[PDB]
Amino acid sequence: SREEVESLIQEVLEVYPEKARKDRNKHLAVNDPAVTQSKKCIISNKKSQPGLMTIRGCAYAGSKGVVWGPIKDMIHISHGPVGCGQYSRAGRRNYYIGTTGVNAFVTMNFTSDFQEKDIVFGGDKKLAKLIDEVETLFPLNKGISVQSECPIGLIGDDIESVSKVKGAELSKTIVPVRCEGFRGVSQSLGHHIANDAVRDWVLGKRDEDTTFASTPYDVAIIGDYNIGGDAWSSRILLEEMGLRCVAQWSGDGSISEIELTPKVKLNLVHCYRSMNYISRHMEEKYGIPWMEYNFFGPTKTIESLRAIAAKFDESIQKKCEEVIAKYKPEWEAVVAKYRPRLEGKRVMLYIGGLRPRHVIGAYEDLGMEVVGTGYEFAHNDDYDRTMKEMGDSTLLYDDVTGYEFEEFVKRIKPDLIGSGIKEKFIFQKMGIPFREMHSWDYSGPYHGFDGFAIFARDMDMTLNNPCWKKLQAPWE
Amino acid sequence: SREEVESLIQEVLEVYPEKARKDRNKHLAVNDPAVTQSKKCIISNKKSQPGLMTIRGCAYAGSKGVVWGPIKDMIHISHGPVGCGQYSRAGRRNYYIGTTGVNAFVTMNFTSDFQEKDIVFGGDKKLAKLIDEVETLFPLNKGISVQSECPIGLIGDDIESVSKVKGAELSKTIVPVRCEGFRGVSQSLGHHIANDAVRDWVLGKRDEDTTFASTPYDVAIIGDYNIGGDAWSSRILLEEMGLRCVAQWSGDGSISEIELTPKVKLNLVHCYRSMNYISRHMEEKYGIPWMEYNFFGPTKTIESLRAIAAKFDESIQKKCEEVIAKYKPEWEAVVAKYRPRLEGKRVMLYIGGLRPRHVIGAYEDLGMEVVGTGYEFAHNDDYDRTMKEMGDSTLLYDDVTGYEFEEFVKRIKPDLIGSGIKEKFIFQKMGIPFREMHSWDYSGPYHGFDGFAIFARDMDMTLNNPCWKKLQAPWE
Amino acid sequence: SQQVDKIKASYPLFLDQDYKDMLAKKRDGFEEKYPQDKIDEVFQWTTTKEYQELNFQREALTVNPAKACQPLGAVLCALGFEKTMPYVHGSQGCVAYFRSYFNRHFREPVSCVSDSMTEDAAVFGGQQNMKDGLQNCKATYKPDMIAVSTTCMAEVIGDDLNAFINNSKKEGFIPDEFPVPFAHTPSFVGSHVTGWDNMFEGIARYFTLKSMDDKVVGSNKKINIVPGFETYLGNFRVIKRMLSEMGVGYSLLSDPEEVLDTPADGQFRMYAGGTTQEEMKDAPNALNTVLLQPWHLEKTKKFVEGTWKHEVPKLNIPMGLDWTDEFLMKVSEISGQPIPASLTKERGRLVDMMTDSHTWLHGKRFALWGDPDFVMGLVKFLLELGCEPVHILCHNGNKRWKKAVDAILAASPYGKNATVYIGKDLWHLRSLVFTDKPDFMIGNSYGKFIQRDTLHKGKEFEVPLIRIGFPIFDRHHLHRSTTLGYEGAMQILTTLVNSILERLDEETRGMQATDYNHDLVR
Amino acid sequence: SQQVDKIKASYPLFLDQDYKDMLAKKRDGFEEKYPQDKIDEVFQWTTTKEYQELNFQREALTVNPAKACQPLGAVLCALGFEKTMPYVHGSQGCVAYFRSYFNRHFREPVSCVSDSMTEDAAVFGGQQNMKDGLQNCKATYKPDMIAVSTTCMAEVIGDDLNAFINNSKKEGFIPDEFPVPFAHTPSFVGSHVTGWDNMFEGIARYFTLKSMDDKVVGSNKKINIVPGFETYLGNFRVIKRMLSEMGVGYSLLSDPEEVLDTPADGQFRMYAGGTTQEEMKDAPNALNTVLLQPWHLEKTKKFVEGTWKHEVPKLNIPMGLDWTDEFLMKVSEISGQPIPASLTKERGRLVDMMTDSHTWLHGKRFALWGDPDFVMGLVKFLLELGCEPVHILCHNGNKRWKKAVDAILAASPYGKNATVYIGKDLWHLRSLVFTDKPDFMIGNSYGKFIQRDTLHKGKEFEVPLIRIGFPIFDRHHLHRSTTLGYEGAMQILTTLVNSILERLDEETRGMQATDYNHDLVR
Ligand SMILES: [Fe+3]
Ligand SMILES: [Fe+3]
Ligand SMILES: [Mo]
Ligand SMILES: [Mo]
Ligand SMILES: [Mo]
Ligand SMILES: [Mo]
Ligand SMILES: [Mo]
Ligand SMILES: [Mo]
Ligand SMILES: [Mo]
Ligand SMILES: [Mo]
Ligand SMILES: [S]
Ligand SMILES: [S]
Ligand SMILES: [S]
Ligand SMILES: [S]
Ligand SMILES: [S]
Ligand SMILES: [S]
Repeated sequence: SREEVESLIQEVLEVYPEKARKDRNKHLAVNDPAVTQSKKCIISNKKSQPGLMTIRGCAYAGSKGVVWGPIKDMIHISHGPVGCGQYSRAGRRNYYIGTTGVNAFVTMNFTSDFQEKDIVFGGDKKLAKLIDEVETLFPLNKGISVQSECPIGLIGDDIESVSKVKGAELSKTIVPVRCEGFRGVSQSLGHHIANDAVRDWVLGKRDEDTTFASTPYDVAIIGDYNIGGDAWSSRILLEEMGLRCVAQWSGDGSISEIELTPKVKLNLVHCYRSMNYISRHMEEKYGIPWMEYNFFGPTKTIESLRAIAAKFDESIQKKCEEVIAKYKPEWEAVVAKYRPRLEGKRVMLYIGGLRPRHVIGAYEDLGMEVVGTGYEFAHNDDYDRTMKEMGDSTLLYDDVTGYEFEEFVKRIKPDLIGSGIKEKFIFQKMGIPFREMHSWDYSGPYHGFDGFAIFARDMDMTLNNPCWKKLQAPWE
Repeated sequence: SREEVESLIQEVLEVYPEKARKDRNKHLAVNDPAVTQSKKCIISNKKSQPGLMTIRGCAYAGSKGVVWGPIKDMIHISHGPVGCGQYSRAGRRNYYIGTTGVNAFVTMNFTSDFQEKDIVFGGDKKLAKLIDEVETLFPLNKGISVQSECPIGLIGDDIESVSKVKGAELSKTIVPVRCEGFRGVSQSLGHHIANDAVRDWVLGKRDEDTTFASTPYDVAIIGDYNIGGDAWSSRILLEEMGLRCVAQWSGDGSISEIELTPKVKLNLVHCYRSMNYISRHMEEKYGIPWMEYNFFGPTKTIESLRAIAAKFDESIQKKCEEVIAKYKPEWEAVVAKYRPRLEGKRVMLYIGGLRPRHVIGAYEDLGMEVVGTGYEFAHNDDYDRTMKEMGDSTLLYDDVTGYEFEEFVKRIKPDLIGSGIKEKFIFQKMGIPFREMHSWDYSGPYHGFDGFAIFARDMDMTLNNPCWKKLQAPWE
Repeated sequence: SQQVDKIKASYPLFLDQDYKDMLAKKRDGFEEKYPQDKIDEVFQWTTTKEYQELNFQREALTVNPAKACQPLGAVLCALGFEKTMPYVHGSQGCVAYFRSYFNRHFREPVSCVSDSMTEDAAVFGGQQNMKDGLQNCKATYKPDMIAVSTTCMAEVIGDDLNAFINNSKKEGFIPDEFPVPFAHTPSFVGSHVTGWDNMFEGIARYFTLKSMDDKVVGSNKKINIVPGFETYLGNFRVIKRMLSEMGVGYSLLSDPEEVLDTPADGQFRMYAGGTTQEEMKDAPNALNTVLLQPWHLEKTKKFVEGTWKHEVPKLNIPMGLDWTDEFLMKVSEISGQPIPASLTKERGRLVDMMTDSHTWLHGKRFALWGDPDFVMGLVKFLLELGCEPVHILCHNGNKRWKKAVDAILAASPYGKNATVYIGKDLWHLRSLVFTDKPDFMIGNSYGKFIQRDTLHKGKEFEVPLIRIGFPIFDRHHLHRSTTLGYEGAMQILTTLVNSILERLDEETRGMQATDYNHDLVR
Repeated sequence: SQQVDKIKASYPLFLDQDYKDMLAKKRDGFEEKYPQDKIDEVFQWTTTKEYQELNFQREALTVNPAKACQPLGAVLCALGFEKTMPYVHGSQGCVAYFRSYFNRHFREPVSCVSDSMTEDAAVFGGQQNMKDGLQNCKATYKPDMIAVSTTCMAEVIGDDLNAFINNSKKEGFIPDEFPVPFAHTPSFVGSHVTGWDNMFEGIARYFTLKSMDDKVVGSNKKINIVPGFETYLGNFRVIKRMLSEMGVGYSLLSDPEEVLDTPADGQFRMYAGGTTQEEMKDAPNALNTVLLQPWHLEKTKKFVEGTWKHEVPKLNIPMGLDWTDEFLMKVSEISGQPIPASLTKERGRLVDMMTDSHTWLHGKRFALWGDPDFVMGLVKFLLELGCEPVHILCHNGNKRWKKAVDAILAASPYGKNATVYIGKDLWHLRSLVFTDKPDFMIGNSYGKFIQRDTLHKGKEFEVPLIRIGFPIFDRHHLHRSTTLGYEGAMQILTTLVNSILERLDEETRGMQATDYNHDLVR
């Protein structure tokens, strides 16, 4: 009821002082899918209002936690005091194959553990010596990045001179990343900062190298961080269709992969938010075209598989249909098992910058409707894409506060909530089934045909779990 | 002092009714090593007084639990109701090498699980069917024994006829054993009944098979049930000395090596109580001499090797001095570490039919003193050997009652008690270190040179454990 | 040899090469052992369904039972009474076994006597043993009460218990006033649970049968609680706590909690706490009687309904969420006490943990065994957790019980793959875990050998044991745990999800092989 | 591919052949990976003593720290006060991490706000953030109090918190009387436990520093208890249980046990329980104040002594038998209450458990890490059990603390092989368990990656982890358990001995190889 949603938004807003009330109305909207530009109904990518318990992270999360950290054969230095690196050690399931501590380092926390002497006197000498110790104790690393924490740029250390000086000295790729948390307003700027850091320090390292054997079917998966194996559940289908995935950015990614990406003929972009910057750059510097796709659920996977096949020739279009034919019984049996258990059930979402629109189709493939969705840090070009994908008169919330989300859920009463760790235990208290839609609740993958079976399994396991019937005592 | 111990006996005896007091006085005594026949000081191997909490078990424990049960490639049926086979399942650590449930069966519980209808009508038919089922589901078993529990001889069953008929119909060794727990007064008659069953149904099978060739150095270890590996750390010394150990009776024991035992040159008897019967029989039937030995501690183990080796030629005696020389620095290193920590401590022992005297030399090798010892079911010839081993004016108790042993301990205040699982938790609560001297408290081996190191480490870790300083709360 | 500063016990001492060499020489020289190819072929055979079919065709052989004999249970029941000595009329080998069996589970002293009936009593009966036995025991161990049960020798030979005890008093072996309740406990009938029921009903009769004339139901405003055969200290303690938390007056009849848990402060206490004699005398005056484990308390039930005129409510064992709820509501119905805020919050905390752990528990398949009330409680709780109770085995179960567990199964979608087996043993269960492999066993220490068997077929076939039940011998102090009520439910839940998570860590510990799923956070 | 009936998550799905082949072609196609032979060679080297010496020569690089940063502690401290909103003046990224860190350990909601200082506040200071944040927070989430901490950005640019808060009251963003205690909590000083101390000292000052005139020591008959940084619910509970059992009047200053364990009953409670402001305002009237964890309550101590003039007892953390003893005796001395028989019995059941289990614990060798008071109490109890704590790591430990633990170790022969490390991290520790292998690790979930590393050298080199400490992320509900008091000692004892026995079973499960020692009874 569009009139009832508008009333819900106004009611919830009455708690705020006038200043926050005015700002937050701009970040809330009843969806209208015919509108051509989302900025006319909801604003995004703004500062969070102080004290309202935003769910957002910082630019260091967006750059170290999200983009740089998954690269497996580099070592990433959380540069600054000991917190950022510890809370973000092995919290994100960006999966990989390697010998951790030996040739891979992803789930390890390397840090400069700033003490007051480093804040008072500068960190650049310490950073210098730290790189020597890294090279001494971890000789198989293939590059070092420097993930700046808040104090770095505040004391004005010079991590570029060190990255230039020590880089020439030891003949290794050493990447200064100015992702200090005070920059920007969310993880989003971290994305952009890290993309530029790749561009400025790594991506052009083979610009004068014609020795790679390029085929007509070379692609790169851009913006899939392989959560629980998501990128592998996608890579198998691309290669079974007859393409060769030279690179994965950045889940299970290797630095050589990144350096070989400018040799690719087509950039397949899953996460538009975090890596559309480098996609546009590669189209500019190297002329590599790029397209967005979606491997959530069979409806979207089939659409993308054929959209991607269309950019190549008939031999790729033919293996494409042989892949869609290969998997049809597999996903049709998942639908048959689990759509009867889920049809008509209502779900509300809140995630970061892609999944709050990209999973809609997978839910519709099981007969559920998303009646509420929202992002921590999306931009207007994300909401452009969202409004088309959500039903009319559904609720959109940008940088939702804890208070609003609890109030929306209380009035809307969804059957399932898909959000993050900081939300999970709140709504279970209320007796609302909850699935983590960042960590997949330690399950997955959810990408592709194999991921859909696991997703359907996971929504049903929790929505229909017997625990949710026993919240009220039989005696009040 | 002597008269001090005599008054302790009489004050303990004051609690009893007349009949019990007059009987228990025959079973208590102050040692006197000069007495030539122990029956003049202490009476033994009589019925237990009712209601006094004897620690003894029964004839089935002596036969199934002790003698037959360890034979690894036979299947032993506990015949009667379900209790006896379940309580004695894997309670005794008679170690063996085998694939359990396939070619070895020691830790399994096979039972005929007598129900009322089997008591009323008899279980011979059930036993014959049970035998067929055994042959079907365990085809690699090399023979079966039938261990009679209390009801079998009371209800008039004829397991002997069943075994002969089934054994001839199946061309199998099936041994009927009348070790019902109402026979005898203790474990001891089960030993005898068990030896007679070996004698009558197994031992003569190869009396005319000349296919095995004996050597002048062939021996059998008689009466070592391989607790914690005891018989293995025994065998190793014998074969280092140049002998060939044809058989182990019955720890890690096969039926073939039992059948091969009439071929040996000398029977070496560790446990005299449980195996002197069959050792005497092989001397009269086969001419095979037998001799007692002791493998607890360096002093006894060295004595034993020398007295054994003197039964063979100069080449075995030479090897014995070589074995003694090899292990001399090892047990000296053990004595050097542990004797200082144990020097002067007083032990009280209460065990079965052998170790109450047999481990005394081991304690004395650590400077320890055995101030009292006793036996559940020993005979006069055991106490004859015990009075020479125990010091003068020490305390001796036969089939001690629960009350007697607690009162003796309260007055003697020993530094350590070595007894059974039913004794352990009483004396720990009194703050007196306790070591199981049946199960070795899940440690061992204790026999031999390698077993001495473990025995010393174990007496130290328990007698000197920090926990014994802690039982008094500091506020009293 | 030994290195004195790093002494080896049997494991790993006997892996040394000289011991290895000696043991191969013993085998080849004298054991006449089957070839290792044959042993392997037969072991494989014992994992097949062809083998399983033969296995379930047994009528006469039992292999690795999951029950013990009646007198074991009567001893445990007897120990729950104040200054009471368990006294088993019959052969003494039984009592050595009962004591050591309980010793090893509780790691406590277990006090019990026999009267040492030998072949002379087989011939002439055991009345002399009873007369002297009663007098010796009373005088030597000063019990206030001697609670007599029987071994199978004394049952087969027909010893008239009641006459022997009467003659003991008439001829002055013990005082006429001295309490000597008795029960026949034939070990060839039922199992250890039956003996507990028989013992308890014998004690209840001794103190209430000939004095019902002055009894008024509800006069003392309490509820009697009979726990049945119970080897978890936390279960005696949770029931008492929850009743005290409600302000409910109660009498716990058979309460060995103190005597199975004495402190080591320097003195051995042969007796401690326990139900008082005056509590049994006054028990008919209670409002009602709650039977915590009714599937082995049927003889006791018939007597309390028949003679005390109590309307024993039909409650299942208070295990898991639904049945703990029903227990407190019936207790509130009987007592009039409301369910206090503390217990409703504890309940919500259990539900909170269920929501927390449901994703790891869902669809996990289990084989389990035990006594009937415990087994059905466990099945009921696994269903509430969304797990699948695939192989449900109760060796000492009966068809009436099986009917009840099957309908519990039929009420939940998580019981579609479940089968109840009664009268089957752990060698039966072994075949089932090979042919229809579950994720885990929940069971007692004898389960360890089934686990060992399944690993031998291969790591991918191994069924890990989760130890809950009786007896537990190979782990320390698990008898202090709780299985009843929300507290027990939370302990069971925690053990189950953490067993699942420990196993997954083990399966994903392999570097560059499986450790991609070796997540820090689960 | 998937089979609908048996869906495989990431493990073991990616072990399918077609995924395995695809991953091989990615490595060889584009990953330019070092040869497996070189990977193995480098791994073996990282396990050597030569690597260890290089590794212990780091002066700049920290790897796998065993500490966190100050405002994590401040947030935990603040959560223990009734209706209190933790509030971290600074950048939002931090609070997201604080909340999720605690979410994964407790499996509970963790409420905490930021005032979201951005580049704009980095240039001109966060004054407007504090004014609008405090007003927004109070209006939206309605706390009775807002406890303020800082992130490293706020410290570096040097916001005056007192001036920002006082101005917020002056210019009307929040009422004058509304309580806004604060503390500076720089992450580059100390660790998370230092933020707890600074936060508690700040809240203590807010309610007492200017009100001391009317207070005198001992007027309320209570004993103040300060728990410090505590992440086991059972530790708040066992302290409150023992004191109530003693009849001691107490006040637990910072008590988050309620808000960290709310029930799942259909209602989300942002706030529950907690120390009240009245309890803090009245705290100086107590007889005295005991600090359960004095090695990270130094600042709190100076203020409680300097201002309340309480003669803070010299007490170690109450872990193990000796230090729970001393805790109870001093509490009894200060309060005049005797230690009741129920606590004396509980102590004796712990010693009984030590006697039952000492032969399996004797001589076992442990590596361990955590916070300084936790670690010192683990060391003491391990020595009381006759265990050898050889590698003792406390990343955030000071030289005075190291010396004191050294003193304890020199007091027992079981400490003869122990060494205390401060400022060392889990990569340091990883080398120690390779070059001087213990039997087990006792530590938080980051130790699972050391176990994974030790196993990669071989099963013979594996060092299993026993999870005690914080955070524990890969098991469920261990945060409900207890480490303090006799109850915490019984739990640590049972876990340690059963870890030894679980591993011994694993080592002896191989049929005909090592299962001669696969005992049923231990
Ligand atoms: Fe104990
Ligand atoms: Fe929870
Ligand atoms: Mo809006
Ligand atoms: Mo649109
Ligand atoms: Mo594009
Ligand atoms: Mo005597
Ligand atoms: Mo003698
Ligand atoms: Mo002899
Ligand atoms: Mo008790
Ligand atoms: Mo609480
Ligand atoms: S790691
Ligand atoms: S650059
Ligand atoms: S077994
Ligand atoms: S025979
Ligand atoms: S009671
Ligand atoms: S309190």
